[PDB]
Amino acid sequence: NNPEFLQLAEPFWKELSHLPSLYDYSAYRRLIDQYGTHYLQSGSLGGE
Amino acid sequence: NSDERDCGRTKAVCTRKYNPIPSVQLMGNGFHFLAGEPRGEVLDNSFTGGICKTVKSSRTSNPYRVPANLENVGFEVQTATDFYKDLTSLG
Amino acid sequence: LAQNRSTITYRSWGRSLKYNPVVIDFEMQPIHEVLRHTSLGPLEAKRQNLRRALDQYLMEFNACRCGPCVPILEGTSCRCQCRLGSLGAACEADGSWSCWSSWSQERRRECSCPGRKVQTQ
Amino acid sequence: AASGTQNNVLRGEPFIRGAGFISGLSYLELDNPAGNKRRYSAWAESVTNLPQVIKQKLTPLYELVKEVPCASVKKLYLKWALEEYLDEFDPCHCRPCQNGGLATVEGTHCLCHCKPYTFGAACEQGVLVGNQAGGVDGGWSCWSSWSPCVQGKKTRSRECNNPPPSGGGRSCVGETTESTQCEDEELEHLR
Amino acid sequence: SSPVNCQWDFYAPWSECNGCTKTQTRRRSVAVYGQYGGQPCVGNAFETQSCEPTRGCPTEEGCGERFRCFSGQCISKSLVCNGDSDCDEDSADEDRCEDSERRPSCDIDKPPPNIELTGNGYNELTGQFRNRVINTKSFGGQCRK
Amino acid sequence: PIDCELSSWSSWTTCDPCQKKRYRYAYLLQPSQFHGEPCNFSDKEVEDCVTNRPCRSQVRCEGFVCAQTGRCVNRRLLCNGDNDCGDQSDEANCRRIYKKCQHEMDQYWGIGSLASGINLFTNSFEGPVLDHRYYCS
Amino acid sequence: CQLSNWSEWTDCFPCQDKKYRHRSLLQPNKFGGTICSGDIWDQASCSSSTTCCGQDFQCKETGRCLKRHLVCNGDQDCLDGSDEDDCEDVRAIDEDCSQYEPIPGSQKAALGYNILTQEDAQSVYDASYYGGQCETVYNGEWRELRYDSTCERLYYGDDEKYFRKPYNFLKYHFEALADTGISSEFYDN
Amino acid sequence: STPFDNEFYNGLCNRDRDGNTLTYYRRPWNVASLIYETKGEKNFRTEHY
Amino acid sequence: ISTIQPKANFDAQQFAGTWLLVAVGSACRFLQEQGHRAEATTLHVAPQGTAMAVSTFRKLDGICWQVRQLYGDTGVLGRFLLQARGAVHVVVAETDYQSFAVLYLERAGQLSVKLYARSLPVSDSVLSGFEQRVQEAHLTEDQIFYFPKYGFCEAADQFHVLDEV
Amino acid sequence: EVAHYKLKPRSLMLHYEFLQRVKRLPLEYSYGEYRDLFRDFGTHYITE
Amino acid sequence: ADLMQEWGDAVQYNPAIIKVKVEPLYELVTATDFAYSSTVRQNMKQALEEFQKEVSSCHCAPCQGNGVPVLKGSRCDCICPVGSQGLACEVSYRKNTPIDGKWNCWSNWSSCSGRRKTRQRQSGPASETLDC
Amino acid sequence: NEKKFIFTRIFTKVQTAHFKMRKDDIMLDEGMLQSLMELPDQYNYGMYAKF
Amino acid sequence: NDAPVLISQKLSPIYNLVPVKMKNAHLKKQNLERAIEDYINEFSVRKCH
Ligand SMILES: *[C@@H]1O[C@H](CO)[C@@H](O)[C@H](O)[C@H]1NC(C)=O
Repeated sequence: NNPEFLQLAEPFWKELSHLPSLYDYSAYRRLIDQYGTHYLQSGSLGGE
Repeated sequence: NSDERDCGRTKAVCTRKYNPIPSVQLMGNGFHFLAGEPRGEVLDNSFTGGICKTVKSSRTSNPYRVPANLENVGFEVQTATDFYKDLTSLG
Repeated sequence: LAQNRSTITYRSWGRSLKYNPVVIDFEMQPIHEVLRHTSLGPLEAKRQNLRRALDQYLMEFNACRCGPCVPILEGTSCRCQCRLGSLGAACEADGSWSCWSSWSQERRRECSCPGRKVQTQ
Repeated sequence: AASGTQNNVLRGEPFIRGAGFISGLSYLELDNPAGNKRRYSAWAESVTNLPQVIKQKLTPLYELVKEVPCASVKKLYLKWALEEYLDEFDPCHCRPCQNGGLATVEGTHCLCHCKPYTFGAACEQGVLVGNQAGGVDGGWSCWSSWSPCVQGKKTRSRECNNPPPSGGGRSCVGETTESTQCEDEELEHLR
Repeated sequence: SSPVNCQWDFYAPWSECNGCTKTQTRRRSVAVYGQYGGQPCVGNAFETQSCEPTRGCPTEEGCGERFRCFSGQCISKSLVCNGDSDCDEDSADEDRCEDSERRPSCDIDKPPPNIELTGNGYNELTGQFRNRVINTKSFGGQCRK
Repeated sequence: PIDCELSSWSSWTTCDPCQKKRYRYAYLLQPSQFHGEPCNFSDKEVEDCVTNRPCRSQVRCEGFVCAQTGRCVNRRLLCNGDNDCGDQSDEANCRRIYKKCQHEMDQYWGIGSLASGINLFTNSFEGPVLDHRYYCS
Repeated sequence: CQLSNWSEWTDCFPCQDKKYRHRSLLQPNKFGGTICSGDIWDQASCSSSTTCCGQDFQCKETGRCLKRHLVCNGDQDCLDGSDEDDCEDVRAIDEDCSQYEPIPGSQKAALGYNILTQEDAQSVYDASYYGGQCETVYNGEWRELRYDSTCERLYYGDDEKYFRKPYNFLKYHFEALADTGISSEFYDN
Repeated sequence: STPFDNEFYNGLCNRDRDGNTLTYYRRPWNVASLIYETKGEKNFRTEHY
Repeated sequence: ISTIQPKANFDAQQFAGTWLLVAVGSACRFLQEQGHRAEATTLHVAPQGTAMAVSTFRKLDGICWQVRQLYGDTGVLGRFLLQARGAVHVVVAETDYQSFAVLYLERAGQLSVKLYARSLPVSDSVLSGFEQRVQEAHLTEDQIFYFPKYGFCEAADQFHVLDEV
Repeated sequence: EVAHYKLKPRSLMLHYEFLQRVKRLPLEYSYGEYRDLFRDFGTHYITE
Repeated sequence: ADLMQEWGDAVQYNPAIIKVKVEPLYELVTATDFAYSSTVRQNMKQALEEFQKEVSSCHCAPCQGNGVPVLKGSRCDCICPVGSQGLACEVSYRKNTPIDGKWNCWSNWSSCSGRRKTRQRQSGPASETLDC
Repeated sequence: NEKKFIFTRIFTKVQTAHFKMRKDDIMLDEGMLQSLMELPDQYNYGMYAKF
Repeated sequence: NDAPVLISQKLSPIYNLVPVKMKNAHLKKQNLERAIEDYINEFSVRKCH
């Protein structure tokens, strides 16, 4: 279930809290690089 | 486990621990008609309502535990067929 | 393992290597260098004395002053133990290095001979 | 006079993705093209006993910002930062790769991921076997300057560019222009 | 072929700083990417210099009626002394939970094999997965057997 | 012919108030090869000084200061059956034991090498820089 | 063999209480020279002894400088035993550390080396000194064998998977590399 | 044979953790150190006149 | 600690040959948590003096393995000893020389039963007797675990062998 | 490739030997001890 | 071989690091644990620069037989491809061996007059630039 | 005249693990420490050669 | 492995093994040195025909 109070991870929540209030692309770039661009919505675990 | 938090005494509803029905969780999932993939879980298939109702499978003596959401369970396992054959020869 | 070069032996060879691994290689430094890295503190005088003693030891017991044939100087006996020829007692171009000359300071050598033959202090 | 020339350039690169059982079917390659039945069943059981997370569906990551200090402001700024990240290293900047190669951006360097049965600097050598229809497909150009928010719409207007459809392949699929509502500090940042 | 060396223009104008760790955000864009195994780049992208704080730094979020963890994830008090990974990040609290009531985890042993991979993020343009973001190892107390 | 040779000794630096020592060093100019004479001596020297200058040597700590390693471990990690404050400074004067898991689990396979320092210039691994100890989900 | 004369007797030592002298090896047995059974070293008893760390603690007979935090800790740091003596009312923690054995091969790493003979000298480093430190490195040989007939269980031996690191060792660097290369040359003329 | 006593030991036992199997031996104080480096080699050569 | 009467006049020579393990009844961790991953276990018996040379073939991750052990005699005909934390006492009480075999093993004050047969299928009377004995041995029916009836290893290799002896 | 590894982005615990050696590092620029630190503990550490 | 299942399921018990994402060491030194963090990090940057200048491994004499020089303290050993023996591998059972070109030490930076480095292949890139 | 010389040699090394010795605060063996303490400050070739 | 035997042997004189600070340690050491010298130089192939 995507819409809920999903328990965030310690590093993810910590980095999101350490983000500055004012728009700063520096930390935003590093967080996007470390954590990615998208999260899981649906999909099986089919092999290949 | 909120109901059994501090129960000083309990009444045995089932005499022996029985195994649950296989593939019973697929019997509780919702179905989104538009998406072609039915849905995530909406109904609970582990709840039993206290009554330890069971059913004896063929050559599977170990009884299965029927949930409260399933009113009737029957085993009618049987296959149901397409055949095609073609041969070409030229000389 | 020495007898055969087949895959049947390498299995237990690697197993025994897991059991008892020998030293494959090692970097080295003179023994007077570890004295500088001791908890006792400054030992410059003893370190220099031991360095001079080691410089004299590497010249008195060098492989060159030993009997010419690989020359191996062990204690007071000179051996090469063979060239794998079994021709004579010492297993006799050839090539041979001469010993370091006395500190003039210069230090010369003579006999192809690989390496340096001239040293300057 | 007798002259003879022989050349048998046979190669392979299986993609088998169970951690341990990977080596079996992939190393069985020597003189055994077909994989063993029992080994295949063992690998199937192993890959059942260990996940294969690839083949996913995605959703915007910035939506997970729900209950944090300065939640909505950080969410909007992460939206802007994700847009800037997406359009800063978009592979559109990279030049088209030969033989229908696919280009990527790793930092500040373009890498032409070569199609199967191809190699080289820009996927130019190794044209022995194509096994496809052929041609040169189309590629979308880089997004132009963003709209000045006259009425909120967008004026990126992605158009064709230096890699046009020439070898008879299909054009780049996708919209021509985009349109949305400009933020303008998101209604002065939510009242 | 013709190799292409990278060349970036001047950095973007300066930004503000409000994180009590003032640093002028000066981002740049590489107008010409490298190709044909040429010069990838030499100079760094970002630049951190001195800045003047204008707006105040944002304080921590209010932890209302929730027992705080070692990291700061405030969770409800329903999980107090539940005999399991209550905080889901660390065992900091531990509620001195010696007398564990309700038979914690009701003798259920394992979760799915590698749900930690399910908790991991995803990247699209690189095809490589990312770090764990959503704590799927949570339980909420509700044991789902 | 290319025997190792080190540059001259660098100029003396001012005596560090915190470390109460002065240092000098040299850097490599030509590496030895072909079994030549290497640089078989220390590339630095240390001398004692007389420190007269204010220094902020010790760093404050909110939690309990460990007795042996001097680590700023919080009290939440004390008396938990784990050895957190170092060699034998933790778990001292403990009334009860708690926070320990049941099955006595082991650590990750190969996590020790993942906690050591790495030399990217020579691809050689070096001393441990990360504390991969136990410190239970 | 030609050996020089005995050098002058050195001054007597208070602790050693011995005399010493030596000579130089002028000419060894190259081809057929008569060997010299006599060595270049000698010692002699003395009777001129006169007087025989400063840190927290020191061993009785050996000058090993040890801190007081290593006294009465359940680990013999001195060969004489002056660190675990009279420790009557002293609790000794186990740390689950003394049950596991140190790394195999510390003996060779603790020995010296002579480039002239390519042989091993006496012990240089203390392979049994830990200095209270307990560092563990995950071994890679934890897959040897183990059987259980009563349970019909086959798995890897889970008894000893830990390697203790002495104080004198920085890191044991558990890794794995392999490079095997065969060279072949066949010429015909 | 041995011209001296080789069983005497001075103080704290010095471990000898090495060998094929899992067995721990003792090293006497008379012996400085003994290693279990089990090197091995053989040679072969032929020639014709 | 329990002890019963072994088979009267047990002959290791007539007991030799290839045996096939069918069912094992006990309360062990591997039997209850990893019992679903059990495979075909065959046994090879070879007499050696008073003791019994024992070879066991079983598929581990597909590749077969040879478990070579030597059941040391306890001085009494029928009972044997085996050594590795624990002592194993092999006791054969009820068996014929052509169709089936029942073994008793003790370790750490715990009893266990083993059903061996020369070939498949197993007679229903033999299984009924085994069930009766395992019920008389203070063991429940749920602690009984059946093994597959195929996939027995023919022979192992020099690399895949156990060396308890 | 068998396993994926990632170090926490922040709030990490350092080794006690490295802790003591950094506490022994001077304030004035001395390339000798810093080079010894580089030789004993490397030039970088493992994040991913 | 066909018994490689042993290697496959045993690498799980002793894996090796394949890919590495590096991070500078001065970023690991935080102010919450060590005082004077800024000066320590600047000194660490300068020391890393001088170290990379020192251990570039180009200062060693070029080997022969397509060898690869490796720097280790004050000693330099030539790692040669299979088929060559001796120091620097000057003796081999082959003629006109294709020798792979190697780059020398890059020149020092210019004092703010426009930073450029030179490099001679006596096959890496060159002509690196940094704005002052 | 026919000559056939063929030398095919292989040197294969499989490393188990690497070891790195510490540089500072090295604790020497008690025997070596005694021998060092038993060395006089004056240059003596005999004792140093023994060491 | 059960029963090894010597292959290589480092040499060391016996008079260096005499116990020190004995009754007549130094004089007996020099006397045994002279004795081993006279032994090794007394009878050998060198003196035979
Ligand atoms: C190794 O042993 C096998 C089996 O005896 C044999 O066939 C092979 O020829 C041997 N290899 C040699 C002699 O090089």
